[PDB]
Amino acid sequence: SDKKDAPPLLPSDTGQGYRTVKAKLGSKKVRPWKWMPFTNPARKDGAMFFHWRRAAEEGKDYPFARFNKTVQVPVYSEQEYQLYLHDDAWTKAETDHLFDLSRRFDLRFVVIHDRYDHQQFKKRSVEDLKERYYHICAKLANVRAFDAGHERRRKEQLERLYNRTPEQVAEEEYLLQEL
Amino acid sequence: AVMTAVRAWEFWNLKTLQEREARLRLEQEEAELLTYTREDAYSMEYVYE
Repeated sequence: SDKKDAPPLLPSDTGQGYRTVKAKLGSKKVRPWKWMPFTNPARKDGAMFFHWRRAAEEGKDYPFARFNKTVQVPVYSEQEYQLYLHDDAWTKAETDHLFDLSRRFDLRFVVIHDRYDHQQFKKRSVEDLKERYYHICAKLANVRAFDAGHERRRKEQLERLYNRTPEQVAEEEYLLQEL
Repeated sequence: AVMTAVRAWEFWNLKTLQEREARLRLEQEEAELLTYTREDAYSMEYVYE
């Protein structure tokens, strides 16, 4: 945002005094703007909203539709789960719930786990979901044809380092640099 | 009397000068620049270099 500094500088035409630009403005006229209804092609349901546009671009298209990209999701209903997307600890219900939720939260694993329903299904950590998603993607790749454990070691190493009591933090960090 | 008037005028001039300088500083306080020109806005105008 800012750090409490001078105000922004904005474009202006009527610097000087509209005696300079009297001619440059009088000789031209504006393109007629209109409040026009539009429907974004990115909308699965064809709802319509208003906004200001030039009345020569009316109803053309919504430039932000190109931001509507989505990441893929695997598919299985009756037999692909048993044949290819096999599992022995996760039910079809839990896998489908996790997959729909991952689409909800666009494979943002942390908030995915945050939502992961702990009372419709048994508890588990983020890296379990991450590695299971990797496994399902690998299986899909095979039919359609770095290490989670070290990440757990990560979480525990950071937890130990930070939970370290302040005096030990200072002493060890001294010991850290001395050698 | 002329010496007294000259000294009093010197002090009055000094005070008026200090007051004018204070007013000039107060003027400087406000952000002197708020906008710029259009040909100096959409034509890249400069390179960090």
